[PDB]
Amino acid sequence: ALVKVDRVDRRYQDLVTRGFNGRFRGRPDVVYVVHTADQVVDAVNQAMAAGQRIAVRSGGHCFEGFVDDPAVRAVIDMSQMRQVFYDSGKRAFAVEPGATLGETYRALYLDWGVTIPAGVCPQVGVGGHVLGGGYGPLSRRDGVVADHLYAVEVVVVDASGRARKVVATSAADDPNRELWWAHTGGGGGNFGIVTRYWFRTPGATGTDPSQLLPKAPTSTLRHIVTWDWSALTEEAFTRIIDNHGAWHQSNSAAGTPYASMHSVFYLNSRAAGQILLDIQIDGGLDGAEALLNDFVAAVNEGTGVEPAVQRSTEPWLRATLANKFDTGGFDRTKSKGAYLRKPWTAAQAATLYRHLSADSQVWGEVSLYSYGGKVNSVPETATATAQRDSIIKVWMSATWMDPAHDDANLAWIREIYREIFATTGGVPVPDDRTEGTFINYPDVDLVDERWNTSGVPWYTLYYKGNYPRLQKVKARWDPRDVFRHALSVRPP
Ligand SMILES: CC[C@@]1(O)C[C@H](O[C@H]2C[C@H](N(C)C)[C@H](O[C@H]3C[C@H](O)[C@H](O[C@H]4CCC(=O)[C@H](C)O4)[C@H](C)O3)[C@H](C)O2)c2c(cc3c(c2O)C(=O)c2c(O)cccc2C3=O)[C@H]1C(=O)OC
Ligand SMILES: *Cc1cc2c(nc3c(=O)[nH]c(=O)nc-3n2C[C@H](O)[C@H](O)[C@H](O)COP(=O)(O)OP(=O)(O)OC[C@H]2O[C@@H](n3cnc4c(N)ncnc43)[C@H](O)[C@@H]2O)c(*)c1C
Repeated sequence: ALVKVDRVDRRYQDLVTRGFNGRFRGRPDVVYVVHTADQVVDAVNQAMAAGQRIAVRSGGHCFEGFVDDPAVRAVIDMSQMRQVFYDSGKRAFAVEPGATLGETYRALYLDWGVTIPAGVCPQVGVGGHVLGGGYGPLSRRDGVVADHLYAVEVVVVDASGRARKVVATSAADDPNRELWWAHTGGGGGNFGIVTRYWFRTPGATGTDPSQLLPKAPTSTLRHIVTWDWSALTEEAFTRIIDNHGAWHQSNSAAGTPYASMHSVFYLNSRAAGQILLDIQIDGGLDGAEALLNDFVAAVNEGTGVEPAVQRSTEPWLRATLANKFDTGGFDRTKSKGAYLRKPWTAAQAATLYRHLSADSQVWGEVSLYSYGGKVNSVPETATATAQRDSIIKVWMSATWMDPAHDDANLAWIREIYREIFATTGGVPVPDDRTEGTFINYPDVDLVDERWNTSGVPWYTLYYKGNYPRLQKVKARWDPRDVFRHALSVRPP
C-alpha cells in the first residue's frame, strides 16, 4: 500500500494513543503510516519541508513516552511493516521494525527452530527494542540480542537536507560499520529510522538457516516460588536478598548449566500479598529440575519462612507467547533501573524492605533479574552496549490508574531509588558496585539536578566510556539533528 497521511482523519485518535504509557498522549499535526523504506524517505522529506519535529513509533512501549511529547509534529508509525524472512543470498534473517517480539519469535521458530535472545513482553516492538539492546530470558545463554545483529537498513538525513536510505553491516571492511555499531545499543531516537534489521550469529558457518542463529530450547521448565508478606520479617527478607545476591555473583558469565536459567524476582509491596521469584530453564538439559530446586534452596537457606512452589513444563513457544503482562486499566507508569556489579549492601537491602513493607498509597515494586552469562563475554567496547560485567539487572516502578495520583506515585518511585543509591547522589554510578543503567529504561530525572546524579552526567550513566564514539556517529549520520528527544545523544 502507498504511504498514508493521517491529519484530522478518523484514524487520528487510534494512532496518537498507541503508546503503552497512558501518562503521555501525542498531538502532532500528522501521522504517516509507512509500508516501505522509500515511503519512509518520502515521509521524512515531507515533515522537514513542513518543519514538523519527527518521531518514530514501532512498538509504542517507550516508558517515558518520548514519541508523544507535545513538541512532536510528525509521527512515523511503522506498525504496518512486520515482515520476517530469511535471505539465502545475504545468509541472514529479515525482520522489520513493526514486527512484535511475539511475532518474530513465532516466525523464526516454526520455519527453522531457532530464536534471538530478545525481551520477554510479546507486544514489545522490534524497532525500539533491538537498537538499544533489549535482553531477555536467553541472554545468559546467548547474550544480548544485538550480539546477533549483522546489519541494519536505516533512513538518515544529509548535511544538505536530504533523506536517504543506507545499509550498514558488521563487516570489518564496511565503511558504515560505525553506523551499524551505533545500532547495537545506542538506543532509539537518535541515528535515523531503521527500516529493516538483519540477524546472524557472528559465529555462524554455512548456508543452512537452522544453524545460523541459536536454537530454541526443547521446552521451558518453570518454578514460581512465593513468600507471603505476613510471614516475612525484615530479617528473613534480608537473608533472601543477601542469599539471592551472593548466588548471582558466584553463578553466571560462562557457558554452564546455570547460564541457561533465567529468573525475575518481583519484590512487590505490602498490598500485593507476596513477593515472587519466577524462574525458568530449558527443560531439555540434564538434571534440569535439580539445578532449579538447588538454586531456591540457596535463596532461602538462612530464612525463617518456607515458600510455596509451583512447577510446570510447557512447550517453549507456548510459554514464550504468554500475554501475562496485562495492564488491567492501570496504564500509568514511572520506572527506573540499574546494573549491579556486586550484590546490594546491608543498608540497601534495608531501604528495600522498609519502602516495600510500608502502607504506601501506591503500587510499587522492585524486580531483580538474573543477568551476566554470555553477555559478559563481549568486550565493553565491542558493541554500543557497554555494560559487560554485571551479575543482576534491576527495574523499579510505580503503576497506577488515576492521573490525580501522579504526584503520590511519582514521589514513591523517586524516593526508593535515591535512597538506595544515596551514597552516590541518588544514582547508580558505574564504579566497583554498579554499571549505570539501561537505555531502554529512560529516566529524565537523570537530567534533573534537583534530585540525584551527583557529578555524573546522564550519558556516563547509560553508556560509560562508549559515549564519545556515539557522539561522532551522531555528527556523521545526523548532522542536522533531525532525530532527537530528551535523553538524546548529542554531537560533540
Ligand atoms: C497482573 C494483575 C495486576 O497486578 C495487574 C496490575 O499490575 C501491574 C504491574 C506491572 N507494572 C507496570 C510494573 C505490570 O507491568 C508489566 C509490563 C512491564 O513493562 C514489566 O515488564 C518488564 C519486564 C522485563 C524488563 O526488563 C522491563 C522493565 O519490563 C512488568 C514485568 O509487567 C502491569 C502493566 O501490571 C495491577 C493489578 C492490581 C492493581 C494494580 C495493578 O497495577 C494497581 O496498580 C493498583 C493501584 O495503583 C492502586 C490500587 C490498586 C491497584 C491494584 O489492585 C492487577 C490487575 O490490574 O488486574 C486487575
Ligand atoms: C512495554 C514493555 C517493554 C519492555 C518489556 N520487556 C523488556 C525486556 O524483557 N527486555 C528489554 O530489554 N526491554 C523490555 N522492554 C523495555 C523496552 O521498552 C523495549 O525493549 C522497547 O523499548 C520497546 O520499543 P518499542 O516498542 O518499539 O517502542 P517505541 O515507543 O515505538 O520506541 C521506543 C524508542 O525507540 C524509537 N524507535 C522506534 N522505532 C524506531 C525505528 N524504527 N528506528 C529508530 N528508532 C525507533 C522510538 O522513537 C523511541 O525512542 C515489556 C513491556 C511490556
